[PDB]
Amino acid sequence: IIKASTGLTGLAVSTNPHHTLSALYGKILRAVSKMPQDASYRKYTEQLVKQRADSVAQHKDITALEKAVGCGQVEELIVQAENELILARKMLGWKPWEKLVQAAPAKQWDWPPAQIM
Amino acid sequence: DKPTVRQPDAVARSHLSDFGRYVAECLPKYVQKVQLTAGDELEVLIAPEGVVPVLQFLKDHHQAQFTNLVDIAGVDVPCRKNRFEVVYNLLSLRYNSRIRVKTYTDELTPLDSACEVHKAANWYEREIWDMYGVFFANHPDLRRILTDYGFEGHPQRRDFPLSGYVELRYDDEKKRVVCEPLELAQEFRKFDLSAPWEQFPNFRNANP
Amino acid sequence: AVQQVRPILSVDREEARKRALNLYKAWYRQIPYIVMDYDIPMTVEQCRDKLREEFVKHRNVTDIRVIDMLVIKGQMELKESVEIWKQKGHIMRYWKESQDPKPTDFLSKFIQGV
Amino acid sequence: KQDLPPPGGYKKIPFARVPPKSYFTGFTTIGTYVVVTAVGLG
Amino acid sequence: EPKDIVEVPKGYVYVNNKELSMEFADITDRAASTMFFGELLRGFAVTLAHIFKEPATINYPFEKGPLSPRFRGEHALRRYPSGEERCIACKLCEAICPAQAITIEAEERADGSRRTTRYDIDMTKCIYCGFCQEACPVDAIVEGPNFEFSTETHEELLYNKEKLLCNGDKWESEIASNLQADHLYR
Amino acid sequence: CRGDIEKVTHTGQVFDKEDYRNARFVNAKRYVNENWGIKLIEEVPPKECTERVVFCDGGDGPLGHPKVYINLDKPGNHICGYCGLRFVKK
Amino acid sequence: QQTLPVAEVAQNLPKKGYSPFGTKQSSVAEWSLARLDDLLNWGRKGSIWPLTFGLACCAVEMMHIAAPRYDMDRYGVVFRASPRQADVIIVAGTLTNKMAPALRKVYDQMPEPRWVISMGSCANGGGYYHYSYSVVRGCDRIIPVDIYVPGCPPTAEALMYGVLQLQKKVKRMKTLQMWYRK
Amino acid sequence: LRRDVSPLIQRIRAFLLGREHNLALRFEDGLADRTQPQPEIPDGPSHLLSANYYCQRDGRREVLPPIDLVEQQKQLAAKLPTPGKVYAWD
Amino acid sequence: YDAYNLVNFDVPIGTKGDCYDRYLCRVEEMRQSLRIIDQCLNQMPAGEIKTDDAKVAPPSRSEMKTSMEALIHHFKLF
Ligand code: SF4
Ligand code: SF4
Ligand code: SF4
Ligand SMILES: [Zn+2]
Repeated sequence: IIKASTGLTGLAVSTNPHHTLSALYGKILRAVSKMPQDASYRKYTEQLVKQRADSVAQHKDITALEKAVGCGQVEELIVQAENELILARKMLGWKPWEKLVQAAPAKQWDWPPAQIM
Repeated sequence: DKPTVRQPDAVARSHLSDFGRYVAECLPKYVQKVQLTAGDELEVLIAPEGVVPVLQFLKDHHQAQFTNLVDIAGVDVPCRKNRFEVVYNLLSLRYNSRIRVKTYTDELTPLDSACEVHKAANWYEREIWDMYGVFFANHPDLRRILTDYGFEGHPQRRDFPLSGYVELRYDDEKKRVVCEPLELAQEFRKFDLSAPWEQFPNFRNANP
Repeated sequence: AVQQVRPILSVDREEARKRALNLYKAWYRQIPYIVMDYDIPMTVEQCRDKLREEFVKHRNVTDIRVIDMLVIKGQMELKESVEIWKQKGHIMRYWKESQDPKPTDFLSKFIQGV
Repeated sequence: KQDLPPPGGYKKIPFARVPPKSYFTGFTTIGTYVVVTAVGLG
Repeated sequence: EPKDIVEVPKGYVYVNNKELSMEFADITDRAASTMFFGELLRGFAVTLAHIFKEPATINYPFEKGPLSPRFRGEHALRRYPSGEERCIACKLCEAICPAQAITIEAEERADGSRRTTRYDIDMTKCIYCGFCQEACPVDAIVEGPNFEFSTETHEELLYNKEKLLCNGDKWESEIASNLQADHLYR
Repeated sequence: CRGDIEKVTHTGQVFDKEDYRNARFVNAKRYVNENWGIKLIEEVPPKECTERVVFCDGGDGPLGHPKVYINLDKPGNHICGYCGLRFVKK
Repeated sequence: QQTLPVAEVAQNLPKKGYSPFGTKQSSVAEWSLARLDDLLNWGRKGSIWPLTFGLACCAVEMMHIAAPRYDMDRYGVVFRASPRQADVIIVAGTLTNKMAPALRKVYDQMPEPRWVISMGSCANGGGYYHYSYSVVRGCDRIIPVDIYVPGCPPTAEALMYGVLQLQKKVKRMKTLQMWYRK
Repeated sequence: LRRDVSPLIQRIRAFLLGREHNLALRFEDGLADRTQPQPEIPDGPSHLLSANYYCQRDGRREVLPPIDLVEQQKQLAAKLPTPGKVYAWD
Repeated sequence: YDAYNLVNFDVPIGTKGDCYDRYLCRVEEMRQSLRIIDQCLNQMPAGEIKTDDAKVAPPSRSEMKTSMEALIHHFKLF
């Protein structure tokens, strides 16, 4: 039983949301597998993608999956998975797990500016 | 009980503190300092090289969908070495929260345009450029959005005068609206509203 | 006395001078369209003389980021001049019209109080 | 005395959309048009 | 009753959520409303019913619309019942004036009073915000009831001290009645 | 002749005949208030009191000036600095 | 000022009449030109068409004389969008530096006679942005203004009072008498 | 009484409107009185004479500088974290 | 913010996203604001209007013309 409309303009109802979600989570895992293990983003992304893949594997119904995940509808889950895949393929280029490229200068981040010493 | 004192929201404090430590852990390259201000607002103080990779991250992560960008604000603090600061305020509709991402920028040093991340930065980054001279590189078209077409200078810097440099009047010899040096009929009366006694002892040593 | 910064629109002074020459070339090509499409009293030769005067006013600068800032603002004024967004009064703001020429000698400034 | 609501409160302020009364029906309108033009032809 | 395309939650109301009806009675009703201009007939009838309504035109200037005792109009300088001017030149009104219209210059008078030598309000600069009457410790400056003071000439709206004192002399009854009927709110 | 130009105000100001600024009054009236405060506060009599310190309110409570206390030990007339009313002790 | 006349004094005063000139002209040609100017000013004050020039908040009150309570249409006053068909321009809002050649061009394309009403403290004198970098210090430096309506958002009785003052100015216009004395 | 048409025009207007018409203009008997007795404003929580100190209820002086969240864990240590509760906007 | 959690109302949500859905959402906002107005007139407490910190809010005119601290705070805050 598929829904008539998702309630949002411009979003189409997915015919196969389970396979799309599983393929997107597998692509996110294959993207973050190239990252070093000491990076925190890889560990947190692997944890959330593993628990959401367990959620889409335990529940074969659409409405039970949207109730179990709890973050919007399943089309929004597909949108979030594509967004995270884009983010991870940008993380493999940007490499943000290293040190700071520019430290804060002196008297930069203190707000009251003209106080002496 | 104190009914004239605003009570802070603890569920907007603990979640924002855990998320601030989370975003400090996930991006150690760009994030220098996260701080939870009075009023339960979270500030992230990034490097100027990390404007795009931080605002992309908060756009597209599962634990942070800061997909709405409400306003990009420029503050001119001429005391500092990098005088301008640029504040991106982001709203997360999925997790019902707000974040502020602050960076420091000089007028000659360019900044990364967030137009590829959020399309509202197509116009907001123009406005700071019209008012501070903060050049945003890799912008679609960086034009003059609010001031006059023949305006020379950026008005919202603190080194710019309040009444401007020039005025406009109609010349019926040239049959056009001409530009004249400024002469006010009554000058702006600068009031010295400075407090000689300090009133906040908690902000006395907040600078280091 | 030397710092490492992020370049804006140039990486060397010869490249910045080349892009300033691009700006001058495009302004010189856009002069007779400005004289044709605006109802201004200034002619083509006066517009070219004003363009040369505004370039030799900024002849003195040396810094790469400052000259790239000048090139960027000049290209923005040019883009405001190709597409007609400026008016006839905005074009004639380069020539200081409706302004009395202030004297340079000390005697006339002493009589006038300046 | 301060500016306060009366005891028992105010009445229920109407906010819903009530439609105007529609006397006509589409079958009735089509049939009356057919009958009127059939008399008019004669 | 058409079905819902999107299930309406408890705290929300949905517009244009009804399904388009497909039974023949509703199709014939919509067809007759399209062909014979039934909804346009209802709009014409609703329009024609407003000709018979009462006009709300209040016939200016024989009949003037409602005002309030708090109304902000022409600024004016009041006086004591003994006759001395109320304004002690204490300059909180100029300090609080956001457009900085008020200019006060004060000297000691012959009997030793503090009262002004110059009190000018630029009414072309004044924004009629009423901060001066709230910031007045005595009841000297006040928002008068007058708003029919349109001028032919730009300089005539530059109000002097004598013009404000003449406004206080002219409008004293209504200003005093408004201040008597309004002081316990402030 | 017009008598509204050379008439002095209560601030002691008048445009003299050699001034260029009297050309603004050739088509408009010069507004001079005829109700001076000095004569209107000298017209009222002083108030005689027996107690050493008195209070001046200037009229009604919320509609008058802020309350001040005047000490009447010194002989003479003591003037309130707010309203100008004079008190005296017998 | 003048004291408004007491009814004992005012009962001895005769009626003013419609004509500000009076019917006591000496020459028959001067009287005929006076009545022709009276008819011309009656036709001009009987219908002034202001222009839809709403710059800022003041214009929200400008529509409030279009509104059914105040009803500008029974005063000859009806809005026209084109500047050629309009008599009056009502500067209702904040004239800025980018707004100056647009207002001057719109006023210059309007045909003469041209009466201008400055609505609000931003229109005359600059007002609350008088010390701003990009606000013209009143519209009197650009467009010549006949009526100046004082209030920051003028009440709509005060804007219509400015309209009636403009109608009294139009009724006081002397053109043919000046032509006879030119 | 109210300024209104005769009932024939009333029923014509009510038939053309499609609903029972109520008057869109205010009247004197259907509005509040313009003249009215003087009110009294009730006092708040801090108008008590005793046990009111400003420092116990000082709103401006309880504001602290913002806490460095990286250093807060370091000086306090000597279900993924979300910035708020999940709202389903679908 | 400011007793919007003590009032109850519905939120108009469109579907198509065109001008007609936004117009219907605006008129439905005008309809729901009537019941928020009804709740606000139904419950209104009797109390003060300003906060009683006199260093952030101006005092009453009777306290300004009677007491000393209210006159000092009126002077300073104005
Ligand atoms: S606040 Fe009142 S008494 Fe004080 S200077 Fe202004 S008008 Fe005069
Ligand atoms: S009402 Fe406002 S703008 Fe006008 S004089 Fe008073 S404080 Fe100034
Ligand atoms: S005069 Fe006042 S109301 Fe009018 S545009 Fe300016 S601020 Fe707005
Ligand atoms: Zn006193």
